[PDB]
Amino acid sequence: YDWLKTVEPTNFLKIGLPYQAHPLHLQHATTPPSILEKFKRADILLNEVKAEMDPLMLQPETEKKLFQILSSIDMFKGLRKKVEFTYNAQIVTNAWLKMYELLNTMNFNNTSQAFCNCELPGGFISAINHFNYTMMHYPTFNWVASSLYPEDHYGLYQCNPDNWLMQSPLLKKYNNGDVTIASNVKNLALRATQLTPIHLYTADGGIYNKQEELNLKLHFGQALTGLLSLSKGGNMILKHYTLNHAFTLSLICVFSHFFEELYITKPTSSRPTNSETYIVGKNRLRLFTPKEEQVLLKRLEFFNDTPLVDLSLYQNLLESVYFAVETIHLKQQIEFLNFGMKCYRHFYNKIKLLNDYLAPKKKIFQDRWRVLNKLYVLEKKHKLKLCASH
Ligand SMILES: Nc1ncnc2c1ncn2[C@@H]1O[C@H](C[C@@H](N)CC[C@H](N)C(=O)O)[C@@H](O)[C@H]1O
Repeated sequence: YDWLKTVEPTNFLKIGLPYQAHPLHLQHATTPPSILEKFKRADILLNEVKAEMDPLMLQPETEKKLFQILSSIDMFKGLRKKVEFTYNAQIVTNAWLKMYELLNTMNFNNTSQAFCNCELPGGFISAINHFNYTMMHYPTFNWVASSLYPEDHYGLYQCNPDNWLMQSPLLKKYNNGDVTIASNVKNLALRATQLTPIHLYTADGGIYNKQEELNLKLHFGQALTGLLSLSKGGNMILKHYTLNHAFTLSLICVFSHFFEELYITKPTSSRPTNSETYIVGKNRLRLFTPKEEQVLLKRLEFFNDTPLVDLSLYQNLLESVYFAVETIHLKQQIEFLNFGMKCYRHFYNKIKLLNDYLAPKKKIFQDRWRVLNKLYVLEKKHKLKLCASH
């Protein structure tokens, strides 16, 4: 009924974090500030709403109908193919859309000398290549990349060895691109810096109750690789999830010592029903000291989830991060999860009718996106060289 015909486009969610003027102190364990119980309450609540789907997953019939309902409520379903044909875009995965929305919204000072980590399909790379040649008009776009060795579904790794920094097992002798290994992280940055200035670092790494806890070491390494290679004034983009763990918040505290601007973003192209978030750092203020490099790389070498800094020294920032969690996860994500279950209860046996109801809105939402993130045809001379088809 009416609850389907009033659904409006979501908005790009962007929450500014304060930079910390105090000197960074990498910790060598401490008592948490009280605001961490607020974060723990948010993790319990979000997992409660996420748990509302467990009954349907037990029988393969209802599990199927659920993933169709979720498919049906994906308001951006047909957009990737529309963007690909109309504007000659390449590797138009959902990450392409997310990267393109980020570039059009965050107003970076430079997107020209890019290091994309945990990538493989050039969704982020292709989007930056597309954005640079059609919007920024850099004379040439030079980029390096890495990823855990396959997969390369579009032949971007195979057709551009010069640009990829990981190694196939034929060279086991050797950086396989695994950023959970401290030796690899330092090597990746070193090779990357051997691209002379690096202006844009991006990492889309990712592996439900413990999704953030299971990705902590991955997201730690993907951030360390950027912070070891991003030049001053450069920009950083990192894929994350719930950001409720104390280690995660301490990592954000580190970011906030090295960047002029720091934002927790949630693009509309990112599914409103998932916890995926993007930490955007702008205008790198300074580089690591040799000590900061050693402590942090050692924390990865022998990893445990003890906070990296004294969280009690970052109350302002932690309140802003909670406001992000509240806005992105506790409000938006929970509302859409609830919305998906309402659709399931009323349309599990009427998938076609729900798709009919929402087809007009899907065009409105996608037309809005294309109006907000303006696209232009990418000339063939600037297409990335690809080795495979789909
Ligand atoms: N430990 C790891 N080290 C490096 N890359 C990893 C690791 N774990 C997963 N990955 C890669 O991270 C990527 C995960 C995706 N979110 C990346 C998507 C990519 N940005 C795209 O355009 O489609 C995949 O390419 C994985 O192989």
